[PDB]
Amino acid sequence: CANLRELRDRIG
Amino acid sequence: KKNLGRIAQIIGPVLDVAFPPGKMPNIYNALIVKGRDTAGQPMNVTCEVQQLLGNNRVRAVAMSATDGLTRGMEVIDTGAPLSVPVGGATLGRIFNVLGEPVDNLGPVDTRTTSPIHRSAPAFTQLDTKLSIFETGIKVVDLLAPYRRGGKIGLFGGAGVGKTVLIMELINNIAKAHGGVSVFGGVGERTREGNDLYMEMKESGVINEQNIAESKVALVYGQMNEPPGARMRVGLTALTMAEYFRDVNEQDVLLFIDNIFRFVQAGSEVSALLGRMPSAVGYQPTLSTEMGSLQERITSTKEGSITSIQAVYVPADDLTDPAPATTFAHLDATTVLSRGLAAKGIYPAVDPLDSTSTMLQPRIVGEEHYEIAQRVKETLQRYKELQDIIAILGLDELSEEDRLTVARARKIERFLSQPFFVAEVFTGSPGKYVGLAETIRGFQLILSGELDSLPEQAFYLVGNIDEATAKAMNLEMESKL
Amino acid sequence: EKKNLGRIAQIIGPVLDVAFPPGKMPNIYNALIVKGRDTAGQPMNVTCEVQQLLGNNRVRAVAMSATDGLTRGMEVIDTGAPLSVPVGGATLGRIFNVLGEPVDNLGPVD
Amino acid sequence: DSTASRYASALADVADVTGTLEATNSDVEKLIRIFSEEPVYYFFANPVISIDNKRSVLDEIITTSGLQPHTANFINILIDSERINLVKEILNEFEDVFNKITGTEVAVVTSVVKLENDHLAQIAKGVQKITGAKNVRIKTVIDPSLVAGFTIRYGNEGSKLVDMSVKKQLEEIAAQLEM
Amino acid sequence: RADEISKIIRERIEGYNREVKVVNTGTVLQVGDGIARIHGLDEVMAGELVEFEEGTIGIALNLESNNVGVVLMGDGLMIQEGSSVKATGRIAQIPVSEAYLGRVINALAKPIDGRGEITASESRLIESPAPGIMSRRSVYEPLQTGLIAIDAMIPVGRGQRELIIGDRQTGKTAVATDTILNQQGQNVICVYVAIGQKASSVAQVVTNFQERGAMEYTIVVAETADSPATLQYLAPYTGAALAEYFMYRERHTLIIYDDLSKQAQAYRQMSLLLRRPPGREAYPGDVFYLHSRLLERAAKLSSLLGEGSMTALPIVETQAGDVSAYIPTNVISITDGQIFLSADLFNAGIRPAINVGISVSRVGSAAQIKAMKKVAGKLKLELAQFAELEAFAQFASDLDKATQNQLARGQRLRELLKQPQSAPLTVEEQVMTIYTGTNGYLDSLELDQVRKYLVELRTYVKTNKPEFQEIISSTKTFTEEAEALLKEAIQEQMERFLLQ
Amino acid sequence: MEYTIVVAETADSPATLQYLAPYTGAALAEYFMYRERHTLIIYDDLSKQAQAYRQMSLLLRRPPGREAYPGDVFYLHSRLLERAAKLSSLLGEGSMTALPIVETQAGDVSAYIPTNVISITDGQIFLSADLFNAGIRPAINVGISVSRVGSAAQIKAMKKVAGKLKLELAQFAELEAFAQFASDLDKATQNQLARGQRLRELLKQPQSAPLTVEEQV
Amino acid sequence: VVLMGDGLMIQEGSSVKATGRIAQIPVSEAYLGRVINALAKPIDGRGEITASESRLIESPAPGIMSRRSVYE
Amino acid sequence: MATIRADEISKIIRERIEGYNREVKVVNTGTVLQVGDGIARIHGLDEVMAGELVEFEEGTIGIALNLESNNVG
Ligand SMILES: Nc1ncnc2c1ncn2[C@@H]1O[C@H](COP(=O)(O)OP(=O)(O)OP(=O)(O)O)[C@@H](O)[C@H]1O
Ligand SMILES: Nc1ncnc2c1ncn2[C@@H]1O[C@H](COP(=O)(O)OP(=O)(O)O)[C@@H](O)[C@H]1O
Repeated sequence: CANLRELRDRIG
Repeated sequence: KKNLGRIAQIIGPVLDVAFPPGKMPNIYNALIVKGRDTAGQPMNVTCEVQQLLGNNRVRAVAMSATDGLTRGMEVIDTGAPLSVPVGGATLGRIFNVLGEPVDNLGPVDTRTTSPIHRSAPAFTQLDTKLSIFETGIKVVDLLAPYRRGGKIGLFGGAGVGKTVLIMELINNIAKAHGGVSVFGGVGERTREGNDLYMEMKESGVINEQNIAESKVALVYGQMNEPPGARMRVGLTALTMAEYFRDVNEQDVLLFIDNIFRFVQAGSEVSALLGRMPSAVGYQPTLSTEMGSLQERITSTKEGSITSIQAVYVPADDLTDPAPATTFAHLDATTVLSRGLAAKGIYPAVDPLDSTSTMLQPRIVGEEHYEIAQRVKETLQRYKELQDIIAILGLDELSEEDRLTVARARKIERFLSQPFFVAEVFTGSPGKYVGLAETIRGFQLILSGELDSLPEQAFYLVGNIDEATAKAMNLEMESKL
Repeated sequence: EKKNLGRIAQIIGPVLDVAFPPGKMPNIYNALIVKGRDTAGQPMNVTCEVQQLLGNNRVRAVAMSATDGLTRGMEVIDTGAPLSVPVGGATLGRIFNVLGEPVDNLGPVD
Repeated sequence: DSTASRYASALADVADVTGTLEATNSDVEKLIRIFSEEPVYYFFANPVISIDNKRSVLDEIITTSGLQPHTANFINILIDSERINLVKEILNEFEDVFNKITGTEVAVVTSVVKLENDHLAQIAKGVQKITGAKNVRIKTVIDPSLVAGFTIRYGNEGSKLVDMSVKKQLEEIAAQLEM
Repeated sequence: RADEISKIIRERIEGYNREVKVVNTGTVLQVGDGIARIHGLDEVMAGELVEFEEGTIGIALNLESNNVGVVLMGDGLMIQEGSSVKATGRIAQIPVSEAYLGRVINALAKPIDGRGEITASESRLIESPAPGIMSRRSVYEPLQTGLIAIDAMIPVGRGQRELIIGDRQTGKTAVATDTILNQQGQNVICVYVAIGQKASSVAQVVTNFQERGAMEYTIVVAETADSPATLQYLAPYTGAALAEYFMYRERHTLIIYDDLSKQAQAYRQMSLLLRRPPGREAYPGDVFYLHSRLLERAAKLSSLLGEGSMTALPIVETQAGDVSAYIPTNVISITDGQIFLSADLFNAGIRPAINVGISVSRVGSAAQIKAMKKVAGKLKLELAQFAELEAFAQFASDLDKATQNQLARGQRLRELLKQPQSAPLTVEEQVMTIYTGTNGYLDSLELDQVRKYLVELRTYVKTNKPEFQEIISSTKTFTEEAEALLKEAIQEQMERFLLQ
Repeated sequence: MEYTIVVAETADSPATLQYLAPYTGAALAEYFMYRERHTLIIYDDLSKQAQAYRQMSLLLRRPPGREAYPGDVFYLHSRLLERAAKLSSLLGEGSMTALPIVETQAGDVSAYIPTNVISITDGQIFLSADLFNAGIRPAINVGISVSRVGSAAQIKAMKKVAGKLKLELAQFAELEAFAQFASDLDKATQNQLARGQRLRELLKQPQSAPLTVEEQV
Repeated sequence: VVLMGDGLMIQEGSSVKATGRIAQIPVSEAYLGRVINALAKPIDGRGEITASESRLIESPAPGIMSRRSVYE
Repeated sequence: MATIRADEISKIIRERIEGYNREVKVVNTGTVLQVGDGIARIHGLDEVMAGELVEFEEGTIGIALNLESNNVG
């Protein structure tokens, strides 16, 4: 999550 | 009663009573044990009734310490589900979850007891006369105004805020407030609550020479408890508030620390209650008793309960189900993002997610509303351009975006506040601000009048006139 | 098939479990019609399929339609075979349910 | 199907293969008071006891109980197949499976008055009208918590109910409140 | 007076006739804060309510071999566990009639405003099956919602099932109530349920309704977090039965399910407490069964069954801006359209937020009115053009006119998309708005004053051309003299406003 | 050696020792606390302690909580770190200073145990693998590590000189990170960045170097 | 119950003997410099440190009011 | 195995309780029972090897994997 939300940020 | 209970299986902090099969008490009833200790048997530990396992064995969690207990040791039943002595007697004393004073003074009268489990108030009796109270902290006052009588949501990681904020909030609004207060200390550090009690002594709001002058009562479920106490000290603070709402008919501001401690104590015990694990690992019955605790706190035409909940989101994982429920429970939410105070923008409230439902222009004085929407748009522009400023350099983008980045950088640095207890981290004295003062300040900033000053001039500022004083000080010290 | 009348033992939602006498037990994937005791007075029957034996003359099926309004311990009839759906060349232009009974109020198919 | 009811049906199976269903019911009735007196039941449960001592005192019991040899075999097999911690529940649970495979059924009458033989026979006839057993045994208890008369709990052990008692006044209060 | 009450007492105790029928009964094994298990009940059906000894009513879910689990519809204090409980035989109906309009209730549909007892004669099964495909029809009637883009880009029709999956605390309840207030005009009885909100929020919302006059024709079934799990588990079912029943009385209806995520959360809570073995993401396997049986109950009728219209507009909010969470991916797998009301799109200032990216409609444009096609196809094209070529705006200064003018029109259309909180703007307010937007009769204006330009525009023309109002309401089709009068009013109003 | 005490516990020695030995350190702590002398304690390798607790707990079929650890580990480490404190002079200023170390999972502090123990303790202090990797010995992830006690547990001279230098270092790290992709930085910003790197050099210690308080003043 | 000594020699059938006391490690002076492992066993060939307090391994936290404000 | 084992079907437990200390074992015969996903819980067969092929009435074959207390899984 904490990565996966941050990975969503990175993707965007 | 006459049901001399017997203890059967001690499973960590969860235990059980063998009963005579005729007569058993009901849920949430008190169960006081005839415990022993290191010498003699003057040991008395209570137990709360959750559920009863069919054939004369029940499930019950002890509040106090679960050590030194034998199987077949007798327990005593009450029939009164934990009637806790809350009246005018409680003022200024640190109390236990057993309704016991810990501040080594005399025990007060227990005439005003009331059970900790009860009915939530009805729907229709519900005072909705919507108006804001002010604090004097710009980043919540300008952005997310605090509804008087509602609830306040303070979410943050461990070490981003949430403590000096609540200390400054009691320091301002308690002496601003004619009604009494309650601080529940549910599973915070024992040192910080001790220091709060010392601060309270120094402020004179207690006047520890006098009980009846003291405008607050204290309950500390510290970390030494077995979690049976940690799940009930919250409702002890609740019933302390509830007597002040109903029986005292006066408005009470309510200060609670982390409810995430409370629900994770529930998560700790639901495995051993004979229930099962849940979604990600908490207790299953999360939102039920969570909303019980919530909807037992409201304002119902007899007194006003404004309330501040310092719920700790673990490690900034916002997908967590209990703060997800509390999100819909609350009224004014402020997430305290760690990346801000990592850059040292004390206090670190995010200007993006944070809001209230009090953002009605028809309640906030529409120029204020225009200001807030304008500055939130500005910060949104900054955070979205954060991706490419570390790639394209500072001056690839257009010149409107240039001054946008500059002015937004200045306003986000202007989001500071030197609090009156922040001095153990700054050393600069604490500073109090207005509301229309800040409105004029933010309009004069974002309109772009002093949009040439050094970026450090607007830092740790009371207001913009203080910033102009620091600006002239900075342009003295820069050349020399 | 025959009168293999067993009690509906255990119902947890759409999972329903049916007991049996120890003589005949149905096979796996075997269609079993429950003479569905409906609230409407008529026996609105429901079907099911067992992909799990229990060994103890007890089956583990789920029902295609809603199992609401079904009590514990109704009787049951097996098909002795999987779902014999009346398909063929004559079934043109018609709308079907899962078990193949026509549903678009144009009467029955062959 | 309880774990106990598996062996209860086993006892039903041996009462099937012989004709001593009443004798094995009297034997399990002796056994329920044998496995009364909680030190006795605890000693035979008591999972650290040496098993040969268990079987030798068990043979002493079988010598003194006066059981049929198949229900004598039953205690030994419940020892060896280790399920000794629910044996009193097995002795209880033999009752209804014996009741069913025998062909009768059981109910309870709870009146204010001790109901006589003709009245209890008419009530058993109405029970066989609503259930259809063979030699339906309805024991009773005469409890003064009621007001008027007979209540029946029949079918299963406590399943379904009819009554003419204090219900006629309490539900009268319920059907007077009418909210 | 009191003696008349005594004679009412007399007529009721003569109405007591000693009915002798059979009642299933059993004893309380264990209660567990929501779960209760009793044994000795066979003839209870699935999903049936029973009544306990103390007066607390409970419903049965799993009919296990040994015992039977019953879950509680109230406060589980006075449970005695050794006491006897009895059965009822009913399938948890709720009584129903017209008089609920403006009333608020618990999940049992029993009143809580204290505004008297709702005079309910008829009743309905809660677990009713959906109407069949043969009773289902297509969609012709447009649903109105008042908002520009969602009147425009994904339109909604009376009968279909649109869904909004905006994230945490960004404006879903707002736009839901704006649809409600936009239905001030027609005869449609919207159905509002609020689940898992605080009572103060829903009281604030219904007082907003009291101000706007929605309380003459609305209905609120609000089941806050105080209630036990089963009440919020079956409350949208009760709202659905209300909707379907009143649809069978030939009326036009829509529904606002609030937080089916809270519904599903309550369901997995009580079910996992009931030892239903958990499935994906700890939700049990039949959560899709729940949501399908709730949502696809809503449909469009047969026009010989009365031609009532039922439109499902539910709300699910998702943890921290996700698509791939469980129940959101379920409900997008089940329902027709979707709408993404994203947080940063709100915080950017678009009032309110609509992603017009992945927002797709299965029905597409088939439910819009005939004038809406003419005013909207060019809008769809222009929005695709700005959403694609948008990033050149940072040097649209340098770019040519064909992208430059088009980008300027696109961004001022994005400014046109801005609309305030709760401004009921029906079809004639917006067809002129989108018309001058797509005709470029305002592109000389700069990038802020267009909102006051547009409100002065629509006020003046709404006072000035009642014949335009009439030919909108009658034709639902842009005739050329309508567009002529439109451009005339545009020139006059633009002249006056330019001169200020 | 005369004033240090080791209570050693390796791994192959069985799990009961690995559970209870930190509480034996707590027992020594409690005794020397009530003998009123100042005494510190350095708990170390708490991930090993929680791991051995996970072993002994799961081997007695307590159904474990989140990520297969048992739930009472919060209650465990609270029951540990609530012991060490400073008594008042009424009981006689018996102090106990505790410094636990916890192995974060391979540079990641978002794992299970460090969240819990950060919520337990007052102050955190991060060792950046990045800054030690670049050679800043020893590496303090400045700005992200605070003390809940604040400067009130500093000497008066330190507040008197430099009580904002945590904040000011945070400010400099912010401005430098923003100014790396800059082009035309002002002499004000130049002096800020250069003096900040001077302070970066001031955060350099030769190892095992004893320092006095005035020696840092 | 959980072993402290990986009990190879611990054998079935052996009765266990009760003590009736919580874990109380003996603590005094002469601890200053020595190394035990949770059992008051100086494991460096030291000898024996006598002790008389033997406070409880699990003990309640000190009193909250008697906690000092941290100044030093 | 803890709550329910599959060595307590009524037929095998009656076959057990028809005699306590009695004649030879059903070393190559028994009753198949509780057929899961190719998982056969047959009672008896106290001479079957570890990894032993077993043949059935359908003509399907099976392989011994877990020779348990009383059944063979
Ligand atoms: N068109 C609008 N213009 C200005 N502000 C708006 C508009 N729509 C919504 N808001 C503001 O946004 C805030 C959040 O909206 P809202 O409470 O509807 O979010 P929500 O997610 O629906 O709430 P919940 O979480 O209860 O579902 C509201 O306080 C409202 O004032
Ligand atoms: N506004 C502020 N001014 C100075 N220091 C702050 C401020 N906000 C937070 N801090 C620092 O961050 C810490 C956050 O408070 P803390 O006690 O960690 O509460 P929590 O654990 O609930 O976040 C404080 O100890 C303080 O050192």
